[PDB]
Amino acid sequence: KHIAEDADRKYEEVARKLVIIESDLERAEERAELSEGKCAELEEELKTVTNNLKSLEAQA
Amino acid sequence: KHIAEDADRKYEEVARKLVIIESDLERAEERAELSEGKCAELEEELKTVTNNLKSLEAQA
Amino acid sequence: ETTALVCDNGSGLVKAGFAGDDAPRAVFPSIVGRPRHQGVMVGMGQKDSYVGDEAQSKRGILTLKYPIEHGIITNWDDMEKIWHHTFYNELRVAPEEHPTLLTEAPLNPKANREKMTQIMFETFNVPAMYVAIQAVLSLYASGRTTGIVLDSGDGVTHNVPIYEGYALPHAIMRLDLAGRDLTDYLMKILTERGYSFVTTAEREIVRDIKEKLCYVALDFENEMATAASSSSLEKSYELPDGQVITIGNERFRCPETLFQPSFIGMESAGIHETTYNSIMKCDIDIRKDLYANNVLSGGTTMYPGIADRMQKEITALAPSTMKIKIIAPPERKYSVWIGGSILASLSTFQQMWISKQEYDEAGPSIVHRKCF
Amino acid sequence: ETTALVCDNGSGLVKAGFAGDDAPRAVFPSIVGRPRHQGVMVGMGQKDSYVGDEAQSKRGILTLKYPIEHGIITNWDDMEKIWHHTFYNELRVAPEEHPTLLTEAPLNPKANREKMTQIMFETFNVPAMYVAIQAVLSLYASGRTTGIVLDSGDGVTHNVPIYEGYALPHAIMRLDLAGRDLTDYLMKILTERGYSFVTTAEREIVRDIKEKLCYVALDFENEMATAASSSSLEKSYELPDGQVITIGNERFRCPETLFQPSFIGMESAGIHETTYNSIMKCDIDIRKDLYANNVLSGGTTMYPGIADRMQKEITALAPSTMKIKIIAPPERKYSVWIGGSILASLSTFQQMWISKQEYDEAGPSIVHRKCF
Amino acid sequence: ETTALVCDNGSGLVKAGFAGDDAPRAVFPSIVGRPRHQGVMVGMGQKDSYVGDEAQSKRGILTLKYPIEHGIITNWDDMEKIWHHTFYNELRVAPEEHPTLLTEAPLNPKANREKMTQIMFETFNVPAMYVAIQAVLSLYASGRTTGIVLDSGDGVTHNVPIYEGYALPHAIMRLDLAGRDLTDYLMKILTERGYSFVTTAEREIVRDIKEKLCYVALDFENEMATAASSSSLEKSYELPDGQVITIGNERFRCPETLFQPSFIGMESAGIHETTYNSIMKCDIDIRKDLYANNVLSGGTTMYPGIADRMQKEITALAPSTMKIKIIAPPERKYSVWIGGSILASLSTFQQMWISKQEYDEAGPSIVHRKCF
Repeated sequence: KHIAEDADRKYEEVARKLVIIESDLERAEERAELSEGKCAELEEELKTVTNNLKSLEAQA
Repeated sequence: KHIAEDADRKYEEVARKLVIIESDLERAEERAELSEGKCAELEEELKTVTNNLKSLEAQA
Repeated sequence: ETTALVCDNGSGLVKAGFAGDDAPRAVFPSIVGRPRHQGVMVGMGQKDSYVGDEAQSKRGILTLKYPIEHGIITNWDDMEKIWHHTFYNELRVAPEEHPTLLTEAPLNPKANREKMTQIMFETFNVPAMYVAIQAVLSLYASGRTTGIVLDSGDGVTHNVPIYEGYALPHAIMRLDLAGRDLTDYLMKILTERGYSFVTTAEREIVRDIKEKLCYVALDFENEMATAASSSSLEKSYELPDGQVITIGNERFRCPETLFQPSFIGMESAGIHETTYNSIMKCDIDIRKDLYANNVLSGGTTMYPGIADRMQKEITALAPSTMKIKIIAPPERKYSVWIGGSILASLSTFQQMWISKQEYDEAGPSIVHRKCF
Repeated sequence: ETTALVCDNGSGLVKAGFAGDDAPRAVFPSIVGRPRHQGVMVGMGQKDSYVGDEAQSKRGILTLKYPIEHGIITNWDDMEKIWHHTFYNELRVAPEEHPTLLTEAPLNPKANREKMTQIMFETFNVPAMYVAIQAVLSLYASGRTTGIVLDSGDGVTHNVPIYEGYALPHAIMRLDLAGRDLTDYLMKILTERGYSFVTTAEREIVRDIKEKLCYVALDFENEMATAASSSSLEKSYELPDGQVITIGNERFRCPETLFQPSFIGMESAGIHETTYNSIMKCDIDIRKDLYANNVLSGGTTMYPGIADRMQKEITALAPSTMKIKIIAPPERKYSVWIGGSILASLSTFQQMWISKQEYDEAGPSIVHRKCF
Repeated sequence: ETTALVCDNGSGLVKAGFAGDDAPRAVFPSIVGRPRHQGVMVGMGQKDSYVGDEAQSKRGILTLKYPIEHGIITNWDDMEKIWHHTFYNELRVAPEEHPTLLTEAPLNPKANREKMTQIMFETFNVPAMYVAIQAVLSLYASGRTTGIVLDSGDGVTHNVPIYEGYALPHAIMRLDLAGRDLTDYLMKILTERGYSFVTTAEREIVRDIKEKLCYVALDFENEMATAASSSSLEKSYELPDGQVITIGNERFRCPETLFQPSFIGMESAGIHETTYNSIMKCDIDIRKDLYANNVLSGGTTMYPGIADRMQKEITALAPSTMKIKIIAPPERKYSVWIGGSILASLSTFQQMWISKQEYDEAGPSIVHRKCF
């Protein structure tokens, strides 16, 4: 009983830490990908801006 | 003993799983941080080109 | 604040206790029993009805029946014997001093919500009560306000998209398959192997087997092949009267019915199909968070290896730019009760209760004004 | 002269027949059936697929699938089996002798117009064909060349302002709610009352119920109140295996979703608002004929008491100096098909058909030169 | 000196900021939202209404509406919520410290000029204010005192000839057709291709698409032919929930309606035509500056390749001895706001503001003495 009980406390300790890590893993994925979407967005804008710059250079 | 042992199997699998979750956290951290640096970077690029385009546009 | 009794209306395990605690105080079988014959015991006092661990241990004298079948209350008189056992035997407290929180499936019948409400105020004399969807409590227990829950409970499976508060009432999807019919199915397919079972006293061991030995395969054809090509997909179980039985491919076949309801003559779509068909009814700017946060809930989701299977299945259905993740809580069997235990402890929630005064002013109809 | 087949592509009943008739000669289910298992029957031969009343009666070993969902052809292979059934089983004639008129929704997808055109000509070898918007034909069946048609068909709703035989391409309005999702909605709200229907074998009885027992209320709050204050807004229905069920407020609630789309999570405006928002895009010189010729078309408009409701709603939106009246044909469910028979039998229309020679010389896009 | 707020009242994006800047400091959607629930959000601080990025992000518990349509304030009560968001949330300053400059359409209704004057002064308690025509400010941002502005917003298009900072009140031309209409049109013509969009959550992605992918063709028939002869006039767009859609000829067709209003049932003449019909009302000695100083302005003019098209079109209507030349500013979308910043920071303009005392004497009508 004493051995099971000491395994259960430890297993419950590890479990408690686990859900903190899973919430923090989820928020780490969500932020990584949101930044990646925003990074892509900024890349489409530089790419347009360049082209307008290259069209403007021929005009200039 | 049986009750202790089955509990241990699921928790030990949970442990093997935590270790993957932990590697996965690390990999999210590295991606998230990296992509926010790429965004900060890309904003400084986009800003230089845009300031540069603006100065030309103004000469135009 | 007043201590709220949180009762999980589970179709195979009742879960019960006081609010403000991290885990349930009582976890016992959803069973009620009555004598098989006139005259029932000698040398000790006879009883007209039996419940829980007393019914599970003193079993042979009893016609056992189940108060909740198929996620629905099927006999009021047995649901009252669970609740009388819960307050006075299990927690040993007066319910007339405590608010009560009841768990429910989505789309719960109005007549059943009313008969439960009426029983609480007139059989058990409660000062206050509330009723809440299983998935909403499981999501709140997880530390979240937005996501879709695959609540594969004891008696039914539901798909429940939730955003910044309540579930989306038009988008919810149901399947009449979970842990209840899983036992009856397991028992059929064992008879087919030649381990025939007939007694409901055998069915409850088959139930235990199912909970211990079933596992969700990641690939159904490849595991099926493995069992056909080798006997390494079989685990022994020693029955409680000796006799070593061998449980084969039935381990993964039993739960396989969740993905392919045509295995048991049903017309319905599977748990992954009804997940996708639910999220596709949601608004596009919240589809992002709903696809990203697919949450598992209920007893039937505690089979190992389920996440990799569900991750697979949903990515195959849904497009590859809402970034899917399965969220499986550490103790996802209990997250309904834990969510009720957390929610009922908050100072913001004490305005939500149905009071005895509102029941005196409006009758059983009050639950459809106060619940969401 | 050549006898045309007029085939209404209806979302729940196919309506089909020969031109020169003022009524359809076949009215059968829009359903296709496919086997659940190999070795389908003993001592009786086999078929690989089933259609209409054969699929409805041989159902015990079939999955059912559909040609048309949401007014949209969703599976070419089932639309073909409906067509194969139509010519060879139902009318028992060679289609290659008979020019074909196909009905379509307003703004029906162009890749769909071309796949239908191609499928008719290559497989069925039709001598000529045409494609026509449903609502335009219902106006011709109302004896009229200018008017606005509510085509609330068997499974899609449109408001269609038609001027001298042309539907105005800027002023058409669409709603993804009609006789299809009305069944699915009815079924949800019955489950809420505690008459749980989960089987697709139950859904088709719920469909029949809907057609028989639903009625459009003249005042939604007053009828709702009446049902809350008295049980006189309930009609019994005896299911086909005994068991008397009672259908309550669901009768008027089901169709209520057409006036208030927010009840099922849709962002759309109601059938009355989309009438006003259509006519306000039309020219003042034609408003005088459009408002006077408000015409009701389609299966969903055959609920009693619709006209008084529609009269109300549109007078409340549109100003009180127009000739506001609602026109409801005697058999408005068929007015598309009847208008197709009228159009196909005009002496001036016979130049409009796509011939087999024009299909051979110009290919499938000929529909976008001969039709609009 | 007193820092002016220049607030450009756009029919799709609000552009706002402080004067003495050559660029807006706040840009947000012209959207206002209110709860789906019978009250405030669960367990959080009370708000009755929501705006901009808060309304866009909280959308799953909101119904959304637009405060401004076609250059006209269509609800006062929501234009007020844009203003409340502008001062207190986005710039985080007291408006009562800062004089206000408001943008308007040419011929903006007088009852509207007054309700705007009144609402600014009574509720916000502004110290002083002015109201100015969009095109007049865009000419100052073009560095020129005499010329003509084609101003095409997110909802209306005007041609406005100006001499030394005064718009010529007989020569102005208007066309309701621009960016608001353009989205609704784009959405129609995509349904026609078979990419049906029916939900307003899709309409805002169709809006974004339009801004990114539309381009003005130099020759409408030649580009149309190119798309009919080859699929090289198509650009892919990946929707937010995955699913790659292909946008075809709709790219140039959408804005084509600006040159040919008959495409959408309007009796009006095209934007180039109304340029020509505007300048020919003016004196011959000033026509030289008007034809030479054709300025493009507003959000709809930011489609690439517009100048070569407009250069063409105007030279074809106009005699070949007026000098013809298109002026397209570097950031023409903001030129109204930039011109407002310039005007509000001139030393001689500080005498022109409506004071709080003149409002107290003459009521909201003072705008028709101080403004034009």
